[PDB]
Amino acid sequence: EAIGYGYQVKNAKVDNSTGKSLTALLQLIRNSPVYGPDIQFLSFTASFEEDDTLRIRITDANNRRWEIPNEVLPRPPPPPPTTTVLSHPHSDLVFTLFHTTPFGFTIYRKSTHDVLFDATPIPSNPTTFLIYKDQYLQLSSSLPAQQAHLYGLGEHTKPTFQLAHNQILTLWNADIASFNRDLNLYGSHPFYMDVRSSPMVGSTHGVFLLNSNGMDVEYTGDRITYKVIGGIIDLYIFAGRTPEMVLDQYTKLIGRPAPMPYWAFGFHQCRWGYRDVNEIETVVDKYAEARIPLEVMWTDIDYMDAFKDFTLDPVHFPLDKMQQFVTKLHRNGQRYVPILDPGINTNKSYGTFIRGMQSNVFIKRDGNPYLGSVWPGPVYYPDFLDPAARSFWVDEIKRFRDILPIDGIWIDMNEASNFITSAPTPGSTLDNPPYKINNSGGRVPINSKTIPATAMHYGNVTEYNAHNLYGFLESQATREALVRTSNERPFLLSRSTFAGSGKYTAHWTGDNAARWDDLQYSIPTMLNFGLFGMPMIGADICGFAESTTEELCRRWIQLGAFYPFSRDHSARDTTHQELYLWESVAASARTVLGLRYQLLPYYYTLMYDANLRGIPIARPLFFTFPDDVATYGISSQFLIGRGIMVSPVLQPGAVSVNAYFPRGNWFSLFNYTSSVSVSAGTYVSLSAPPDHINVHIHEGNIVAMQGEAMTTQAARSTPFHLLVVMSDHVASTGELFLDNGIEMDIGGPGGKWTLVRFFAESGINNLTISSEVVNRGYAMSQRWVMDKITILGLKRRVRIKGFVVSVISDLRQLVGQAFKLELEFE
Ligand SMILES: C[C@H]1O[C@H](O[C@H]2[C@H](O)[C@@H](O)[C@@H](O[C@H]3[C@H](O)[C@@H](O)[C@@H](O)O[C@@H]3CO)O[C@@H]2CO)[C@H](O)[C@@H](O)[C@@H]1N[C@H]1C=C(CO)[C@@H](O)[C@H](O)[C@H]1O
Ligand SMILES: *[C@@H]1O[C@H](CO)[C@@H](O[C@@H]2O[C@H](CO)[C@@H](O)[C@H](O)[C@H]2NC(C)=O)[C@H](O[C@@H]2O[C@@H](C)[C@@H](O)[C@@H](O)[C@@H]2O)[C@H]1NC(C)=O
Ligand SMILES: *[C@@H]1O[C@H](CO)[C@@H](O[C@@H]2O[C@H](CO)[C@@H](O)[C@H](O)[C@H]2NC(C)=O)[C@H](O)[C@H]1NC(C)=O
Ligand SMILES: *[C@@H]1O[C@H](CO)[C@@H](O)[C@H](O)[C@H]1NC(C)=O
Repeated sequence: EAIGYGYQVKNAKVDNSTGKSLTALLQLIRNSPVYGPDIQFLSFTASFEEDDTLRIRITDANNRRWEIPNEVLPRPPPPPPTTTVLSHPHSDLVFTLFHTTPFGFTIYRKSTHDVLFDATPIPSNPTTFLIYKDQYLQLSSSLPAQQAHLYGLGEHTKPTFQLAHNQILTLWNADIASFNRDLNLYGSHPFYMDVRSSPMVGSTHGVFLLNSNGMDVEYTGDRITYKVIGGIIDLYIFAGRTPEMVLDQYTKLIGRPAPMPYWAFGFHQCRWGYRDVNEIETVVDKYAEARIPLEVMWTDIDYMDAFKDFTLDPVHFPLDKMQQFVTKLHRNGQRYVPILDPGINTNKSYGTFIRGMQSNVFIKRDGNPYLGSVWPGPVYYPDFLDPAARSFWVDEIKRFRDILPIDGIWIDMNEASNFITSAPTPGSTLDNPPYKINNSGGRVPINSKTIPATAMHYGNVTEYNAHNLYGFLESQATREALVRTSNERPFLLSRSTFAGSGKYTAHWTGDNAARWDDLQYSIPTMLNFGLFGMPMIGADICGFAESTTEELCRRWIQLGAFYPFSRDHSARDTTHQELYLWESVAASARTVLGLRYQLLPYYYTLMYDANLRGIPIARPLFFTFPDDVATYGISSQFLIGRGIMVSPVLQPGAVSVNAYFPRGNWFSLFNYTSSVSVSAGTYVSLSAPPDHINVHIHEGNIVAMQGEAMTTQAARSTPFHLLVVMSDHVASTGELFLDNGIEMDIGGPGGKWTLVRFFAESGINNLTISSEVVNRGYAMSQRWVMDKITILGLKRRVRIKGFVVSVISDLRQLVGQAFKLELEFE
């Protein structure tokens, strides 16, 4: 039998007397036994959510099906031959329903007529049909192969940021190490961005399937096809047309990136295997002796009593010593983050288990708590869809925090990971689904090393449907526990994620390896998590698995000092890799962490921008240069903010790197006299000695920096130095957001914050540098001072009333007081 026969339009109508939506009823042409029962009648709606977002929702006309609950991911409710067209005068997107047999639909741009999503079937080829079976949804669009450049569909390790043609991407959260290319990893993000090189260069849109079920997405260059094993089609198309606008639109739907406290941009140290409190104190002390900044010390599962959450090893990490350790960190302006796993050990004398049982908080299967295996041995898993389990989790965190202060939490193993695979329930098509997704690259059963699909959650929800939400739900509950126990802005790092997780948590790339490949893989993954609305992202510096080398670690701290989340972490069976252990690594770390710390106000401003509009901190070159098609395929360079580009060495033995430079003039942030100037964008062979990484700022940008220091608190008390990079063709601008670094509501109505905008423009004989300030009172009360301005990008010197560098020193200006400074040429 054929896979399916598709659907015909039975009726369709655009609702008059309203900002139009379109409603249609589809009927199945013919049943097929392949992949299980076809849904006979579908309700099909297309509607505009905003002018820039089109929503296409396809459900069973006669029965409710699983959808991600509104409480989990709040969003506007669904709307209340021949073609049927839907358009709005203030929308660029035009929707068309084609009454062919089988039927089709397209979305195109009113302005350019470019077709963005084309689900018109090829009548002879059922692989192109919409097929809608209880456990097999198939939706396919053709694509213009050479002109469509796609990014996203995480989480997967790949050597390229742009998706390669001819691959299958599987979304099924799994405890599979990120050192493995291609395989489905810890998170599922069914979003892609499509940048078109033609007809209008840089025209971008986004496509999101809001569905938490397992799926395979097959991309062959001229087509992309979703093959989803449950749920509904609830497809959102975001009009763009710039890549930035796409992410603003996408995060408006899934949630804005959470704000992060200023200290989370400091350097973090962790290792699986630290043996006792004396060892972690020694590591903190050695960082200080090496003069390498260290902001946060982390403890992995070693700190627990026999790997049990909410306990301390009474021999190796005794409470009195841990309390002294944390008090000392805090006296020195440092912070402490411990790990938590979701599985609760089943020991009848363990207080956490006793309380979990009393509140009936655990996931069940066959009516009994589901017994998994993780680090402490036998565990039950809290059901984070159950309000009682969330209350339990809040209470356990409160109890532990009351005994040992903490500054944030790292939540791991929350796919959920299970070290055993349970036998499938006989006869269940959930544990034995008719279509097998490409789990682990080998069509491995979905229950492998996780909680079985037939396990049940609050509201009679199956693990089959809710699996991909577990990590996301635990992050919501964990952030709530932190907010309920401290008035500071919280900090959370989570392994497993789903679309929307960025509203609650940071992420890291997971179990990478100390390999040169993985050093490079960290860049596409960092860029992808920006697109996923999770801009606080990084990889374990020097590599988690396998022993690192001096050279790899030196090149990795050079790159990793620029990740939004910068942490050295390592597995227990490997050589130690704290940055002070090799002199060449330590010397490089001091240099690059020095620059990162000077850039703290800039990272923090970019965090504020990400929370406001979804724009990532670490971004692809084509976010700033979308009209430059040469940037679309770059995977080994990235921007921090608009105009700073990092071009790392990624090969052993190299003392140069061939790096792409977009049109214009670029200046090294490590030596302002070193510059690159290109006309048409091109590759430049940058010198990159063992102790150096290339980081350049482009003309047209102004960045406010503060001084180096050993802690971010100390850094905030230093003077500001403004770096102004002039351009011959456009005025230069920049922005600085300031608050106390820890307010719950960032930029809220309380007004405990200031936003400064900087401007600079050259006349024929003068130069004006100025600022404009919103809420001057607050920055004034914080005493922030701008004592220097450096001006790059001109070929003549300026003073107060080849390229040269002009420095205006001794200013003593309050950052809170708007200024206008007039300079003259020499
Ligand atoms: C520590 C890590 O352990 C577990 O994962 C490891 C597997 O047990 C190993 O067998 C090995 O599996 C890889 C095979 O060697 C390779 O041939 C290929 O099949 O890929 C396999 C990996 O999928 O390596 C795995 C990763 O080291 C466990 O599943 C994983 O969750 C553990 N990592 C977390 C645990 C801790 C300790 O609390 C944290 O330090 C880490 O940051 C966590 O991510
Ligand atoms: C549940 O937790 C108990 C408290 O730690 C465990 O019993 C204790 O195990 C210690 C470490 O293995 C051992 O030194 C203690 O003498 C003993 N304490 C008590 C109060 O019995 C218990 O461990 C299991 O049961 C004991 C009797 C021994 O046979 C251990 O070897 C067992 O692992 C924990 N139960 C389970 C299922 O782990
Ligand atoms: C800096 O120079 C610019 C010109 O490059 C000045 O702008 C001109 O000012 C004169 C009066 O002094 C006007 O008649 C011209 O029409 C202006 N030109 C433009 C383009 O607007 C500017 O005033 C100077 N700034 C200062 C404070 O000296
Ligand atoms: C900075 O760059 C210039 C130009 O190559 C060079 O002469 C100088 O020695 C460099 N070193 C410093 C001072 O950082």
